[PDB]
Amino acid sequence: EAPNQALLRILKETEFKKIKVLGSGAFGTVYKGLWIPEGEKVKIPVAIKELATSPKANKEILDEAYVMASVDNPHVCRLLGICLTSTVQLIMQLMPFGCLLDYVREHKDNIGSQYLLNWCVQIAKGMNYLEDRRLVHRDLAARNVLVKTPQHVKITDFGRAKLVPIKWMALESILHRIYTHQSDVWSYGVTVWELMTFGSKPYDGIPASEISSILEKGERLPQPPICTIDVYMIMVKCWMIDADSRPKFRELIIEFSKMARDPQRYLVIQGDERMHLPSPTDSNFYEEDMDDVVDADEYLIP
Ligand SMILES: CC(C)n1cnc2cnc(Nc3ccnc(-c4cnn(S(=O)(=O)C5CC5)c4)n3)cc21
Repeated sequence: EAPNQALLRILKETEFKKIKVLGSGAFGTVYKGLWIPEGEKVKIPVAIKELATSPKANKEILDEAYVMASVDNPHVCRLLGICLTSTVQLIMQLMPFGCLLDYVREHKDNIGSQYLLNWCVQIAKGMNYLEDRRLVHRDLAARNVLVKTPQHVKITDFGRAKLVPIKWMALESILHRIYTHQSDVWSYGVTVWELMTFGSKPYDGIPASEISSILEKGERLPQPPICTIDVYMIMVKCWMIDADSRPKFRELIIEFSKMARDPQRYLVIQGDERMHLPSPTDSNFYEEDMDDVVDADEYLIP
């Protein structure tokens, strides 16, 4: 197929500064930082990811670097560069509001129908882009959707992306290790469920070994209280046995866009519209010299 002419930017250790740890886990360790390149007079807020110097960890992270450097869409996370230390770290855009899963849990009392429906549109757009680029994510979940601003989300974690999260997986994946754009659609359905429930754990308490049997019997995730039959019916279509019967991401963009034009017809939330989340038009929305600070989305290169 087509040659991948993406550029892999090697960044000097001296070009950036680690400020603090943002999070640790199975995924590794992610740090908050500032990237001050050459004599550019720019300060880019960044996130630095790394998993002992084991040859396997460097191999797996460089595989993620490959995919992350190959993507370029507003609703997908691109790699800014890599730093060749003993560990080898990924330099990415700082998403100041963290993952969407923690955001929906921590801000439920201020999340309205407009915000929820727009997130669904944005995830579908990012996902449709990955389909256009012939990439199968294989790990779409609310934990892998990061928040740049409450009005702007992006898909990340390309560590499993190809050209075990059982509770997010399509039945074909669990039983036969079959991954397609239509298996990502199933994971999209589960991600939407996580959002509408304000971060509930799918099939909470049920062990992963039971899931396969539960789905085979015809059991699916329940209808969230805020969801109209209109929104739940979409989620249900994402969880059909026949992958080709599931909607396409381009159809999910359309469906949720129509709904995002009249959000109170499709999501019933007590105290809707009166709710408000931070905006780039808010006071103190943007710790150091805020002079010369440029977001990665505005710091471009040929
Ligand atoms: C711990 C992590 C979720 N986190 C917390 N506050 C953050 C602020 N900004 C980013 N920035 C990016 C940008 C693009 N990709 C990532 C990225 C890729 N993989 N991961 S992960 O493995 O931490 C993911 C599973 C939670 C994050 N982070 C990541 C942040």
